[PDB]
Amino acid sequence: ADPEKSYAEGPGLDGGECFQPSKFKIHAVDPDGVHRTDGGDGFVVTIEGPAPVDPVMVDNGDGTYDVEFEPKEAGDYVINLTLDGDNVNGFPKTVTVKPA
Repeated sequence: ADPEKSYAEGPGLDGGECFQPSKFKIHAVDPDGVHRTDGGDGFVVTIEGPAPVDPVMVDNGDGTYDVEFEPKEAGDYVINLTLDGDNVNGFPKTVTVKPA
């Protein structure tokens, strides 16, 4: 599968500010020169923090999925991105935002 070629990166999740739009795109790659049979990629991503719209993740079905959350005060972000049953080396981490 893609337990070694799954990465998510975006202009969101950097934290720093809560009034900044948080959105990133995830890209999985399996041993077929694809993102693990597009459409059926075991990609589970999840973000959350001290806000109302914390859990926001969607899949487009093109090997790349997007996730977006947007807080309105001071908060830290905890990420969750998994493609096989484990998380990427930058998702179970927590980013921090100050009092926007």
